[PDB]
Amino acid sequence: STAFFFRRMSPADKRKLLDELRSIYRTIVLEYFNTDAKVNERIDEFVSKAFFADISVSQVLEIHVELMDTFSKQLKLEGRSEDILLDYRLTLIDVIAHLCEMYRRS
Amino acid sequence: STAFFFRRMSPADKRKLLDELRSIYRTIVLEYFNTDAKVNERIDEFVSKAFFADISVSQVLEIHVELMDTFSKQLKLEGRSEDILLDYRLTLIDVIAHLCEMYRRS
Repeated sequence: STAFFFRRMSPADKRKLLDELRSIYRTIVLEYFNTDAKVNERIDEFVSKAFFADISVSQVLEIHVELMDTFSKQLKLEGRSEDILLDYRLTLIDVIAHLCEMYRRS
Repeated sequence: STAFFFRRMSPADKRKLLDELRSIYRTIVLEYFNTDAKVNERIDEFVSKAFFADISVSQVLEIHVELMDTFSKQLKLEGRSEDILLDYRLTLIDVIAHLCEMYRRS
């Protein structure tokens, strides 16, 4: 069980890892729904690092919500224009599903 | 690893188990967003049975999509009225997240 080993080796201060995971999740969102982009590689990278870091599913959702807020602020979305982001609920399911399958298949 | 044991013991024909999982997921959807209902108990029941049955995350998504289709047919939803169902994407995240945490914490 590499999960066991990664849990054993995971640092008390996960802030740097969380920063890296945020950065990867940003690229996933930017690349999702888009053809010709390999969001598949980026999702694998996120899942691999999340598994390595032994973060909780709550922390994954937290990263997603942080990024949705960030994009809203960056694009100056007001009121109902925030709805352009709603389809990224599919991105979140995709990421959590792939993390679940990582834990299930090893 | 009970996951190991459940995989070992899981039947080749999972049709009866899938039927039971569909029935539970139906009650989850009906109870979700609703206060005074303990959808928490029903979600735990689904996750427990999914773990026991060793079904894939694809099969969980398949059950969700089957049920959304069923509710649409039962309520005679046409066109844009199907959008009343979109908030159940949150239900699906909730269920897959809880399944992921089941694999992660044991």
